[PDB]
Parts: sequence; C-alpha cells; structure tokens
Amino acid sequence: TMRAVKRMINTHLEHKRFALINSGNTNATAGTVQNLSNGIIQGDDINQRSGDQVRIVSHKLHVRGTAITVSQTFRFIWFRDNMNRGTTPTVLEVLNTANFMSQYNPITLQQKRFTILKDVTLNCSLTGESIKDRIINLPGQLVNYNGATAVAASNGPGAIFMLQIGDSLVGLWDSSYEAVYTDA
Amino acid sequence: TMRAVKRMINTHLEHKRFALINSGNTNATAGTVQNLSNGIIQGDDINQRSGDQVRIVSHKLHVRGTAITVSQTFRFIWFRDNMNRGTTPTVLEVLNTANFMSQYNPITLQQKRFTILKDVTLNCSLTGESIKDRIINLPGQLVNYNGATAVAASNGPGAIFMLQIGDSLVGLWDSSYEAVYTDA
Amino acid sequence: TMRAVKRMINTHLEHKRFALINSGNTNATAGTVQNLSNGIIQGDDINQRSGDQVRIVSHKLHVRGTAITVSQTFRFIWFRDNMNRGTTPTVLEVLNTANFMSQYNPITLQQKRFTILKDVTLNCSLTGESIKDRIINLPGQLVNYNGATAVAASNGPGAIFMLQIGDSLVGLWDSSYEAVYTDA
Amino acid sequence: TMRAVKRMINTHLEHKRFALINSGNTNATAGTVQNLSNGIIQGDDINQRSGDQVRIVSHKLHVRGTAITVSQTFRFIWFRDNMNRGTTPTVLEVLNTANFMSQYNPITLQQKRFTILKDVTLNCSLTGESIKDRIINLPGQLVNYNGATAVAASNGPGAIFMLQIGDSLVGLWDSSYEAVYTDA
Amino acid sequence: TMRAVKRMINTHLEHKRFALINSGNTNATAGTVQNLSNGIIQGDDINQRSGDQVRIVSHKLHVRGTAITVSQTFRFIWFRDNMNRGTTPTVLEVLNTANFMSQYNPITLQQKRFTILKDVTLNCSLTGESIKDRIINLPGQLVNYNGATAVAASNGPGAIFMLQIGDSLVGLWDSSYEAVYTDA
Amino acid sequence: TMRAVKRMINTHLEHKRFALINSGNTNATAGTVQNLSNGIIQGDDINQRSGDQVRIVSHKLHVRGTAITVSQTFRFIWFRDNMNRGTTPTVLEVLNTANFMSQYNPITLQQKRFTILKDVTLNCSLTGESIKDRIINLPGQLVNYNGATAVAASNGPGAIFMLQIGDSLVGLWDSSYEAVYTDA
Amino acid sequence: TMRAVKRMINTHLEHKRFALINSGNTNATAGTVQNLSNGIIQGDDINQRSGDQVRIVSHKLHVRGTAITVSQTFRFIWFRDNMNRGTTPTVLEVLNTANFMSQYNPITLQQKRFTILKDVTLNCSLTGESIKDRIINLPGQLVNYNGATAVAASNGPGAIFMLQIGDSLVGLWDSSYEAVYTDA
Amino acid sequence: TMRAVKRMINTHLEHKRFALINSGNTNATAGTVQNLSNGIIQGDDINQRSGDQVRIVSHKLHVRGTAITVSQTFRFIWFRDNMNRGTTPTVLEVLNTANFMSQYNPITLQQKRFTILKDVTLNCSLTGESIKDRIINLPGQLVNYNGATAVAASNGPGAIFMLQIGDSLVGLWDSSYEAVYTDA
Amino acid sequence: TMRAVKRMINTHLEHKRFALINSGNTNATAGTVQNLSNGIIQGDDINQRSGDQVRIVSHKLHVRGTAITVSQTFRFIWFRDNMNRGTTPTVLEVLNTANFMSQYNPITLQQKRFTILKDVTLNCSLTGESIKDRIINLPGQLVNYNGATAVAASNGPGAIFMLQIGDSLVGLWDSSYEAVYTDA
Amino acid sequence: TMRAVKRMINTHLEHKRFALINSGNTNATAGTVQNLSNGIIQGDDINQRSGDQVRIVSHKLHVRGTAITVSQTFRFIWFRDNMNRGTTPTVLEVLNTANFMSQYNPITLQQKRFTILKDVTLNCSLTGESIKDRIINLPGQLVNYNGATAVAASNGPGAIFMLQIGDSLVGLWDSSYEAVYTDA
Ligand SMILES: [Ca+2]
Ligand SMILES: [Ca+2]
Ligand SMILES: [Ca+2]
Ligand SMILES: [Ca+2]
Ligand SMILES: [Ca+2]
Ligand SMILES: [Ca+2]
Ligand SMILES: [Ca+2]
Ligand SMILES: [Ca+2]
Ligand SMILES: [Ca+2]
Ligand SMILES: [Ca+2]
Ligand SMILES: [Ca+2]
Ligand SMILES: [Ca+2]
Ligand SMILES: [Ca+2]
Ligand SMILES: [Ca+2]
Ligand SMILES: [Ca+2]
Ligand SMILES: [Ca+2]
Repeated sequence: TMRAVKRMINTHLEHKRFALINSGNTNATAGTVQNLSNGIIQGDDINQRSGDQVRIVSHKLHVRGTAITVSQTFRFIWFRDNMNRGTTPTVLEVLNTANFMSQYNPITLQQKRFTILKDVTLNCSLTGESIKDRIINLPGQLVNYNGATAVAASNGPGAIFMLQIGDSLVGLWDSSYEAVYTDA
Repeated sequence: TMRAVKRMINTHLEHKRFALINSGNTNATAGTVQNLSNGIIQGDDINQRSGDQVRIVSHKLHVRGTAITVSQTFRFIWFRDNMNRGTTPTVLEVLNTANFMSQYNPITLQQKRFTILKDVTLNCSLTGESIKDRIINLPGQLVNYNGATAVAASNGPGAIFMLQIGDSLVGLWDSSYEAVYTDA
Repeated sequence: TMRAVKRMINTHLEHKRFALINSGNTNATAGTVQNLSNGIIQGDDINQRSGDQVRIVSHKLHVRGTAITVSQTFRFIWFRDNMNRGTTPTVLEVLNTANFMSQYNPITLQQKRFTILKDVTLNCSLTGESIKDRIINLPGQLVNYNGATAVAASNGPGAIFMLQIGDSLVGLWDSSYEAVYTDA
Repeated sequence: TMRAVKRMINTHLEHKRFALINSGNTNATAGTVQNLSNGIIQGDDINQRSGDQVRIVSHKLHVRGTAITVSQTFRFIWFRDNMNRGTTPTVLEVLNTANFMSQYNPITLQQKRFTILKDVTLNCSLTGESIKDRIINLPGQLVNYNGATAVAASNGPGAIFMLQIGDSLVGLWDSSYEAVYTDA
Repeated sequence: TMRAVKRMINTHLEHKRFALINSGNTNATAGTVQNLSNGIIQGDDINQRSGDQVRIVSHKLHVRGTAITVSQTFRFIWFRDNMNRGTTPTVLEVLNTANFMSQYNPITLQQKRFTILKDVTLNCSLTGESIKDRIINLPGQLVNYNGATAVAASNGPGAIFMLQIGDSLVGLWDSSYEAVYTDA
Repeated sequence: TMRAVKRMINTHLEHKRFALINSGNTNATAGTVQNLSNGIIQGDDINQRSGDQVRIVSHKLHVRGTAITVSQTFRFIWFRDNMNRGTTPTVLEVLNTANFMSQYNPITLQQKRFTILKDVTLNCSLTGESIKDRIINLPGQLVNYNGATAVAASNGPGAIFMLQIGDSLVGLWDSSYEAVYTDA
Repeated sequence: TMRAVKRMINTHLEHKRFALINSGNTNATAGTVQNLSNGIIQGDDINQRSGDQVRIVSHKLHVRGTAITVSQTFRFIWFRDNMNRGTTPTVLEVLNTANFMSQYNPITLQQKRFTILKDVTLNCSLTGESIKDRIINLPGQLVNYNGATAVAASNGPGAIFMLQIGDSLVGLWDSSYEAVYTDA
Repeated sequence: TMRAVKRMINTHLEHKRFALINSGNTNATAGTVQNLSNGIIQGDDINQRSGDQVRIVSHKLHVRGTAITVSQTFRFIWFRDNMNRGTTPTVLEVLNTANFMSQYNPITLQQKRFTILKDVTLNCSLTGESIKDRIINLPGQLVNYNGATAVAASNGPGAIFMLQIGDSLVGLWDSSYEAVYTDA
Repeated sequence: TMRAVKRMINTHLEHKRFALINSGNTNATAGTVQNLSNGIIQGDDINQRSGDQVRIVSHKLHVRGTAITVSQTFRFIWFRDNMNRGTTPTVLEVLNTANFMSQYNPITLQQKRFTILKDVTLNCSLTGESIKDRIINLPGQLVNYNGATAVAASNGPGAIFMLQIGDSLVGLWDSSYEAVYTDA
Repeated sequence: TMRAVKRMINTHLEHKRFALINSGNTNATAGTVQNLSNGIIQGDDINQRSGDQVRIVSHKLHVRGTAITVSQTFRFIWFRDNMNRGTTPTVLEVLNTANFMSQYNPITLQQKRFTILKDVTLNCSLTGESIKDRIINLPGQLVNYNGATAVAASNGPGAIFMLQIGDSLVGLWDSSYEAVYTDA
C-alpha cells in the first residue's frame, strides 16, 4: 500500500517555503538566465535548508510582460538543470541560437542536461492587450546544492532556472516564484 | 445511505441569503482587504443569523476592473480566514510583500491561517479590452462569529474576505457577493 | 445506521453555550434552591434561545464549600424538574424534611416530579481540608420554557436546578454552571 | 499495515527534548497565562528546532501549590491554542470571567480557538495538606511558529500554554514542563 | 508484447537532432514553399545522417506573423511529400489556385501526393493583436533522400515542407523547426 | 459486420473532388444565397459527375470577413435544401425576416425544407480584430440534380448553399468550399 | 511452548536474596544518589554472587518521609543505569537542574543512559499527614558488575540506584530494598 | 511490506557525508585510541548535524602501515562504544593488557560496552611487503552525542573509534574514514 | 520475453572496438585524471562513432605500477562522469583532498556526479614485489559527447576517466583500455 | 523446538571470560606443550570457576612467529585432551616423532586421546615475510578439572593445550588465548 505510506511520511516532514520576486526587468534579445532555487540557503529558518539537498514538493512560477514603445514578444523558459556543477547556464546551452524563435540546443537536450518544465511565449501588443501574464504550478523534484550561500557556485543538479528572451529591449517583464519543499 | 439523509436534513433547514455590493473602488498598489461575510449580523430576518455560527452552502463572488488613464492589472484574492480572532487581516498576512506579483506569505500558509479560494488576475488595456469581469461560485463552510454586529471584532474563524491589489491607483473595480447559508 | 445520522444532523445545528457563576453564598440549614437553566432567555445571541425549547447536549456543574468558624457539611443536589409549571421548587418538594441528612420526599419521587442528577456531600473541616470542590459533567435533555425572560414563571418541564442544604449558616459555597445546547 | 510503518518512520526521526522550570510564583486572582512551547527556538541543538514546525510526541506538566497565610485554591489549565497568530492569550479569552470558579468563554470554545488538555484544581489547606502537586503526561500534536526566537510573536497555531488562577495572591505555585518532539 | 519491444529497440538507437530557423520573411500572395528536412545532410555529426534514410520520431514547427502597414493574414501549411523525386513542390501542386483562401488541389490530394500535417491561419491586426505565433509538435515518419547535400535534388519521399501564403506582401513571418530522428 | 463492408465498398469507388472559391464580396443587410454544390456538372473529369446523383463523403467550408469603414457583423449559414426543385432559395425562405439577428423561418423548418449545417457569426472590429475566419468540415449526404449544367435549374434535393447576411454593406467576405464525393 | 520451559529452567536456578536498609537521612535540596544493587558482592553466600552478572527476578523499594520543622516534599527516583562504567551517577545526569520540581536531563534520556523505574513524590505536612511511605515491587533485569566489592567502581550496566531530592534539608527519609536474583 | 517502505522513507531523508584523514602517525606499543565520528558537529552543512543524533547508513575505514627501521606489526581495532558518557576510551578498556597480541578485556566485553566492528593485523616486513593497507565498509547504526562540538565530552553511545597498537614505535600508519548518515 | 529480444537486437548492431595504451607515467602525489572514452571520435571506422552517442557493451582497464627508488603506493580510480559538460574533471572533484589515502568528495558523490567503477590500490615494494598489475572488465553504459574530436570539450555525460594518485613521484605506471560499443 | 530452548537457557547462564598471553618464546625443535585452560581456577571472579566443570562456548587462539638469524618454520597444534588425568601431555604423545614435519602418533589418535582442533604451520623468511600470525575461533566443549589451582595435576578431560615445534631454536613466537564459558 505504497500510496498511503507516502503520506504518513510526508505529514511528519516539515514543508518549508521560499518566495522570491523579480520585477521591472527589460526584455533581452540575447536573453538572460535567472536563478530561482538558489535563494534557498543554509540556515534554520522556514525558507532555508539543512545540508545540500531539498525536495521540492511543488513550485509555482508567475511571468508578466508589458509592451513599451513597440509591440513585442516575451519568451519564458522554465527549466531544471540535471547536471549543474556550480554555475548559471548560459543561453546558448539551452537555445540553439540566441534568438527568441529558436529551438533547443540539440546536443544538450540529447544528453538531457536540461529538462524543460515550461516554455511560454507572450505577445504584447500596443494596439490590443499590452499586458499579459501566466501562472504555472508543477510538482517538484530533488535539488542538490554545491555550497551554502546564494551564489552561482552553490547551484547543483536539480537547480531550477528561467530563461528570458524577446525581440525588443524596451519592454518590461516581472516574475515571482514559490517552492514548497521538505528538508528531512 | 449518507447521501440521501443529508438532503432530508437540508430540506428542513431554511436557506437564508445575503447580498452585498461594493462599487467604484480604486486600485491599490499596497492592497486592501474587504469584508464579505461580516455583513451577516444577528437578527431574525432572511439575511441575518441566530447565534454565532452559520453554514454557507454556497457563495458567489463577482469582480470587475476598468482601466483608466493607463493599462493596468487588478488582482482579486478570495480567501477564508480559518483562525480569525476579531480583525480584518492585513495584506502582509496573506502576501509575502505588498506587491500584486507576489506569492503567498510562507509562514501563514504553512500553518494554514488562510485558505485561498480563488486568485484572479485581470489585465485591463486601454488599447484592447479595458473592462473585464469574472464570476466564481463555490461550496461553502462553517463560519464562526465573535460578535453580533458588523464590525471587525465580530469576525471569526471561517470569515470570508477579498484582497485587492494592482499596479496603479487610478483604475476602478467593482464587486458583489452572495451567500446561501443554513442557520439551524 | 442511526448512530451516524445522528451526527450528520448535529454537525448542522449550532451548539450555543451558556455560562453562569454564583459565588459567596452562605450555607443554609433550611436550604435554598437555585436556578441554572433559567438564564437562557429569548434573544438571537450565543447564550440565548429561539422559541421555548432547547436541547442541552451536555452541562457541567462546579460546587465549592469553605468551612468558616466551624466544621460543617455542604450538600448539593443537582436535579431536573420534569413537570415544572413556572416556579422555583421549594426544598420540601425534593427533601422529606428540611434537613441536610434527609432522604427524598417519597410522594414527589414516586410520580417522578424530579430526576436527581447528582447528590454531593462535602465535609469541610477546620482541622483538615476546609476547602472542597467537585465538578460533574452530564449529558442533557430537552428543556421547555413558559416565558421569554429570566423569571421563575419562565421555568418549564426539564428545568435544571440545584438544592443547597447544610448544618451551619456560616460557611460559604460557590458554584458555576455551563450548558451546551442546540436550538434548531 | 499502517501501525508498523508509523514506527519504522519514527525510529528514523530524532526525538529532540525540551525542559523548562517555573518556580516560586504567586497565586493570581485575575490569573496569568504562561508559555510552555515558546522556549523551543531555532538552532541546531537538542532543545531547538529547524523551520517553524515541530511535532510533539508527548509532553508532561507538573504543577505544585503551597498555601501561605490562608488556605486557598490553585487552578491550572493546560491548553493548546489552535488559531494563535503571535501572542500570549489573555485570561478572558479562555475563561468567561476572571474568576477561578468560572466556566470557559462560550464564544472561543465554540469556534475551538482552544483545546483544553487538562483542568486541575488544588485545594491547599493550612490545617491539612498545605502542599499538593500533580503530574500529567499526554500525547502531543503539531506546533507551528511565527518566529525564530522566544517572544510572544513567535507563537503559532498549536502553541501550548498554562493558565493559573486562584482565590488568593499570597500562595506560591511551581511548574515544570517537558516536550519530546520530532523535527523532520 | 509489441509495445515493450519497440522501446528496448529505441533505447539502443541514437536520437540525432536537427534545428533550423528562418526569420524575417515577407508575406507572399502567390506563396512560397520552404524546405525543412532537406538540411539533414550526410555526415557523421548529431544533425546529419548516414545513408539516404532517416526516421523522424517527432518534429516541431513554430510559425510567427507580424502585421506591418496593413492588417493581414498569414497561412502556414506544414506537409509531407510522399512521392518526391528531387524538387521543391510548387504552390499550385498543393493549392487549387495561388490564393490564401483556396482549398487543396483535387488531383494531387486524391492520389495522396501530399499529406497535410497542419494548416494554420493567423490573422494579424494593427488595431488588435499584430503579432501571433503557433507551435505544433507531431510524431514523424520515414524520410527518404535522393542525394547527400542540401539541394532540392536531394529531397525524397517523406520530405517535409511548409507552404506560406497571405493576402499582403508587406507583413513579416518567422519560423523554426526541429526534428528528432533515428538513423540506424 | 456492417462497418467493415462499408469500407471494402468505398475503397472501390473513386472519390472525386470539387473546389470553388468566392472572394471579395460585400456584406449584405438583406442577404444573399450562394451556390456551392451546383458547380459539379456532368462530364467525365475528377470534379464532374455522371448521372444526377452524387454522394458527398465530406465537405469543408471556409468563411472570412473583413471590416471596412465600420465595425460590423458577418453571418454565414451553411445549409442543405432537402426539397429543392431547381432554384436558389431566397433569404426569406430560411430566415423569418431579412435581418442578420433573425431566427429561422418557422414554417420551412417545421416541414424540414432545410437542414442547417452551420450558423457562424463573426464580429469584425476596426479597433480590435478586423479580420476573422472560420473553417468547418462535415460528413456529407446524397445530392440530387435536375440538370446537367451549372444553372439554378440543375439544383436538386440535397443541394448545398450558404446564406450571407450582415448589418453593413461595406465590409468584404471571402469563401471557399470543397467536396469529396463518390459517383458510383 | 516458551512459557513452560522458562519455569522448568527457573526451578533449577537458586533464587538468592539481598536486603538493605538506609534510615534517618536528611532531605537534600541538591539531591543525593544512593546505591541499591552494589551491596551484592562476590562470595558464596545467599546475598552474594559469582562472576560479574546476576539476574534480578524482582526487586522492591520502600521509601518513607517525615516532615520536621516545616512541611516539605520528598522525591524518590528509582532508576537503572544502562551504560554505567564504575561510578555513582550524579544528580545532574538524571535531572535537568538540581531541583526537586525538574524534568529529566534531555540528553541522557534521549540516548537512554537511564531507565526510570519509578518517580515518587511525597508531600509531608505538619498540619496533616507528616509521615508518608510507599512500596513498589517490579520485575528485574540483568545486572553487570565491574568489580567484586561494594565500591562505586564495581557498578556496571544495569546497576540500580535511587535519587532523593526535596525542598528542605531538615526532614528525614528512610528506605529499604530487596532483590531476588538468579546467579546461574 | 516492510522492505519497500524502508526505502520510500530513505529516499526522502538527506544522506549527509563526513570525511576525515589521519596521516603519518607512529606505531604505539601502549596503543592509542582515535576519534572517527566525533568530527560530526552541530551545524547546517553537509558534514554536520542537527540535534544529538544521527544514523550512519554506512561507514568505511582505510588503514595503512609502513615499516621503518624494523619489520613490525600494526593492529587496528575499529569499534563502537555503546555506553559512552563523554570520553575517549582508553586502551585498557578494550584490551586486557596494553599489548598488540592481547585478547579483549573480559569484563567490558561481557557487559557489551563495546562492539568490535573489525580487528585487523598487518605485518610489514622490510625484506618483503613493507607497505600494507586495508579497506573495510560496514552498515552503520545510531550515534548519540552529548555535546555540539568536536571534543571528547561530545561523544555518546554509538560513538565510533579506532584503537592502534603495535610492537614498535618507529613505523608509520595512515587512516581515513567516511560516514554516510541521515539526520531526520 | 525481454531477454531474447535483447539479443536478436544486438546481433544486428555492429560492435565497434576502441583500444588505447598509456605507458611510462610517473606517480603523482597531487594526482592526475586521464581520458579513456574521449579517443572515440566521429568517423566511419571501427574505432569511431556516428553522432554524439555510443553504448559501451563492455570495457576493460589494465593498470600496472613499478616501484623505483622507494617503495610506494599507486591508486587507480576508474569512474564515470554522469553530468560532464566538456572538461576533464579535476582531482578535488572526486577526492576530498589531493591525497592518495583520502575518501571521496562528499558533495559530488551525494548528487552523484560520479559513479566509481573501481578503486584499486597497489603497493609496490623494492624488497618484495616491485611490479603489480590488475585487469578489470565491466559492463558499460551510454556515453554522450559534446564534440566530434578528441578534446576535453567533447566529453559528455557518461564519459569514462581514471584518476591516478600515489605517495611518490618517482614510480612508473602503465595502463591500457578497451571498449566494445554499439553505435546504432 | 530444541533450538530456541537452548538459547532461553543460555541467556540465563553467565558467560564468564578468561584471557591469557604468552609472549617471547623460542622455537623448539623437540617441541613444548603449553597450557591454555588450566588458568581457570576455583574462585568467585569472572575468570574463575565453581566446581570442577565448565563449558567453553567459544575459544580463540592467536599465534605469531618471527624469524631471527635464519628462515624457519613454526608449527602450532591446538588440541583437546579427552582422557587427561592430571598432567601436561608430552610431545611424543601427540606427534609420532619429535619433529616439526611428523604426522600424529598412531596409537593415541586411534583411541582418541586427543582431538586436534587446529594444526597451523608458519614459514617465516628473512628475505620475505619474517613475521606471520594467525587467529582461530572455535566453538568449545566441556572441560573437567581434577584440582582447584593452576597446576598440571588440575588438568582434566577436555583440557585445552597447544604444541609448538619448529626447525630452529632461535626464532620467537607469541600467543594469546581467550575462552568464553558457562559455569552453571
Ligand atoms: Ca536537506
Ligand atoms: Ca446560527
Ligand atoms: Ca428553540
Ligand atoms: Ca490537620
Ligand atoms: Ca542551524
Ligand atoms: Ca521543523
Ligand atoms: Ca540512415
Ligand atoms: Ca485595439
Ligand atoms: Ca452519379
Ligand atoms: Ca553470576
Ligand atoms: Ca539529528
Ligand atoms: Ca624480499
Ligand atoms: Ca562518415
Ligand atoms: Ca552514435
Ligand atoms: Ca566462592
Ligand atoms: Ca562449574
């Protein structure tokens, strides 16, 4: 009866929580990669961790894009880095070319360096809907860390990131993230 | 045969009703929390109660947002306060930070101070759809009161509220609420 | 399945509550009869009632006696008046003679005018334990009223009382009572 | 086989322990409320915690009362605050009136703000037994915290307290508490 | 057990990948036909092939249209050429007439020269949403080649193409394609 | 085994095809009725017929509307004339009144003169989406003819038509139709 | 049949006995720890042992307290030292603080250094019962020794002790102990 | 199904790790006792612990001996101290006499003060193999601590040690240790 | 019948082979990491590959150490890098410290960056056996590449390496490797 | 159920222990016979006995030989004397001739005077391994004694001995022995 047991277990483990907000960023045509699970540092508080492992039960991502000056596109790629050794992946590691219309890098998705969680494209128009947002909630996995503080070198296999790329540099995007995890 | 019995029971209890309307309010970037079930005061009429308990069979919420001057966002968070002791919760009790893009306060949602019923975001554009609305109908629960009148001190565990937060202070939002409850 | 049904029913009915305290009374050798359920008057609050009936789910009685000047006895008789027509029963109605060592009145207990809930005797000594108390919790019954206010004429069949009789007039006794009842 | 599994689980979790002693206090006729589980602060020691949750497997309370000058009563009410938001409850929240003979506050026990664990009354006589004590051991529950330090604002839903009220201000009472909890 | 076996087989074959991007093209009222699987040339790299056959496990197509000067329509027809002998099909081979509102050529779809994978129409408005895109993912088939290089003469039966036709010549469209295939 | 047999039968019958396009028409407030299956004339080619009967296996209709000068509505009613005797039905035969908001003619739909296949309404706005289209694919039926050429007198029971009615005379609509039929 | 066999076995082993009395001791506010099983030394008599092991079948403890000058408390903690290496445990090893109202030392009871057999508190009053006693009989266990004589260094794992702590230094306590053990 | 459950449990607990190296030590004819699990101190890192308990899933020991000047013997005794109270055991506690050829101390192994994990003897010859090593991997147990830092007083029941004794004082030995443990 | 099928499959795939020899290397006290599967470059020969994936059916490693000047130790650690992104791992990534007696790096083996295939230690003595060797044969896995040539940047997840570390810099070690793999 | 019973029995009997060490002895070409179980004399301590019988549960023997001046052989014969009448057997009683290469005495092994437990030969070389040792652990038997002290006349049937014979008189051998026995 493996379904039940898994809950008697989880009602004994504390479900710590971590929140993070990243507002008023500009659209990048070359893209940028943001850290989301790196903020969970070693400490004894509710949004911290013990050791170098944590289990995200569920995490939620909220992306918003606002068109300014011109009508543009905003792309948000939520992904898990399965073989991270203490860095923030670059855009050319995930994307074939540093373009918002590009497919994934064939070599890195063949060896499964990354696991694409969600790929969202928002088209903000200055003659229609100039503001668009989207919320995504997903079950989580194991996250390994290589350090105790909130630096790139602390990222480990299972690290959660978000790639942002567009076709303009003038529009603004906002984001928020939340992770519920056990730390037993 | 617990399904049947529950209806023979409910066809004997009077299903009292309460309506409330809250129009022409301005968008708040810091947010505000409105009372919805507090209006049900002690009396012997159809939209009143006897004692300090009532059972909401079903309640409906209607939110509308209108963009003025600028294109903006309107966020409506319908929630139940499970451990209310005679107050109107503040925005920082529900939200991590007083921002419309923010995730929930990790400490208060861990202990389940609140139960989020519905989280609706409406993006009103002055170049597209400047008026948006939304109706939500949900089964209810038990509502406890700590007083007989329509004051904050009368709110109790199970109290129903609505948090409104946006990114402008110039847009207008309207709301209406209805609750069908037994009072046996 | 009459056990279950009885609970689906009771989780729908509001369990109103009434508290009452009666401190610093003197021991009576002739006795006195105190009112306990009479305090529940018509109103729309948590310790009031609708109509002339209520159902006590459970009630608790707390009696305390303190010896002063001499060592004495305190007798507390908690009882239900099953055929009350708007009065406070007298001591000779319950007791055969107005004495603290007396048995019950044979005629009134034969026709079951009363139902003795609890008969407690406390012997307070000024050379031993001069202070004694006792708490008793019991399931309740139906209580009928003949009026809407807290007067003797409002007492009805099922009315709850307490008879106090001792062998001195100098000792002090305290009491408190609580009743949990439905009013559907 | 849910009985077994629950033990294979618990033989893997560390059973941390916390002790506390509160001696030579004076009887209060208005009462006082003492903190018992608040002492468990964030840290990495055996009587500390990680995060804002802990699970008390079992806790024990020891109360002692000594009569001085006069024969008096000592009341100890051990209770769990199920909807605590960062405070030390007051006496009028638990008791109907600030009296040692009083029943519970009808409104707060109807909504189950509190769960009374144990209600002990000790009558110390200066002509009999002037010293009385009592030990109570009970299974525990989940305790939520709202802070990391030992302040009232850190108390959360499941917080354990003790209310002391008497009929004199001259007698002395002592108390000790122990909690065994998991922190996985 | 033909389901299983098909996976033991595929976990032994290398899943090579090919990406391609085609940006800033102008809308054609006469239409144009673009090559998508022709880019997979003979070589020993991850986006190349051995022999003249490959098996596309899955391929994805991304089309975007932007209205410029006028509000217009963009039509994208993703199709497989089942009887290709070394050419890029013309528009009159797929469409009855060189018009964006036209049905398929009755003679060529009767003999099944082509297999229409997806037919997408995007209406870009300069007073509404001027930018629209669409992503389509589909299981693949066998692709035969007639040459080793990326020329039209190398296209073979199973060749994948995309027909673009609109009602203006001023709007811009972008596209990207990805194919995952075995080459055993 | 009537399912199978029906396919062994149909893989023996030639599935002839007919295409037709009708572009740049103006919106009519009184409406117009267009011919769709009348184009299939007697001949020995792929889009012709033998005899006066044909069986449409499936047909597809594509309607497009473009707002010009004013924001308007375009209504398209695809219908089968079951009792046609050699004419193009008028608008008052299908509609109760020659208005785009009107319900069907009660007398002709009671006797089932017509069978409404699809009723599509497109609202083109000059401040939003000014261009809208819609594709509908449906299984067909038997079509009888009363002549050999493409004239109204050749229409017979089962004839397929399209009624177009709007609230302006300035907007433009386009349409295309395709029919796959057997002619055994 | 493991129940029977265990008795055929024990009716073959000699049940040696040891008695000990410790009278007229004074109450200690810091406490003291007394030896109980240490008296069983190597020899060939009825209250001696062979080797460094013995099996206590059952042992009995008798504690008496007498109030002198003031009314006081006497605490007796009968315990087994499971990891003794040749010493008399100190009071701070068993108790958290050297106080008669204190809970057990959290660290030593977590690792199970000790096993509390019985914790008895006697309140002797000079106005009530000034003399109180208590007898406790319990099944025993294995006792290991590290020496042959009656010195602290001879105590081993399973050693039996008694901790005495009070709130006065003037009262007197007496004790007696008996152990029935096998020595096969 | 107790085998499975034990793994669903362990895939939720973080398996912290601790490494330690102790090189260039000289052979002791009287012997020395080294600490191995004492290094795991309270902290929130991967090689630290929370509370005073940990569960070693598996630990590995590596011993190396090098003969210098003369051919000699190196003895390594890996052992668990089951009744440790905050010390580093001495050699005479484990060995009968401080000699490398000696059997275990009869009194301490009878009461099971220690549990010998591994007893390895390496004979290094200067005319043969002068360098010898050995690796041993074993499942672990529960480890209790009495302090938070890396001092002898922090050692508790379950503490892991290594005794080194030889027949020369001139040879050199090296050692390394690793422990994988849960800390839930 | 998944056992059989797996062989019918493998008798169809060509089992390519790669050999490599690395002789006359000096012992390193800081260690070095050698490449073993990197030599398999893109080409169409028997010891080459197509694409960026290969499946090693079985590989064999041969290590030899020769003592020169002094008696020394040679350590060989054969390992698979599961999350390689185009580098040759360093010694501190695998080992806790750059010492031949050291345990593995706790952080990198917790996240399973590496999988230790074999850890061999050879003690070469100049007074005994100065030459020692060892052959190890093991089933293989999937190997991913990030490039087509024999450079560090071509290494991918599944890359096979060998770490060599000793206690002298004067001894010589030799090695050979062979891999049998499919490339379908 | 004779397996179980044998353990319920043995968990009641004290497992006394005896250790003995015999270092720095010279190799004998004529041989010598050493006493091992004779050391267990009558007394009441842990390494003594009661009566003239004991039951060895298990005993362990450790032999070491060191080559000096010349390379030599060391032979160790561990044996039980089943018919001992109060002596130390001579070498010619066990061996056919007083030579280290000799077979057993045919007459004494035919009547089973002795039971050979272990026959170990160690060849110590001064150009190879000059030091060799060996540990042997074996279940025991009944041992009878003929006296109370540690003299040869006290040896009885079941007496344990060790015969040492070599081919040189210059090498040194060491030995240690341990016996675990019951004495019920
Ligand atoms: Ca952790
Ligand atoms: Ca009510
Ligand atoms: Ca009523
Ligand atoms: Ca008295
Ligand atoms: Ca910490
Ligand atoms: Ca916790
Ligand atoms: Ca191929
Ligand atoms: Ca617009
Ligand atoms: Ca026909
Ligand atoms: Ca014994
Ligand atoms: Ca721990
Ligand atoms: Ca040699
Ligand atoms: Ca090639
Ligand atoms: Ca390949
Ligand atoms: Ca003796
Ligand atoms: Ca014996």
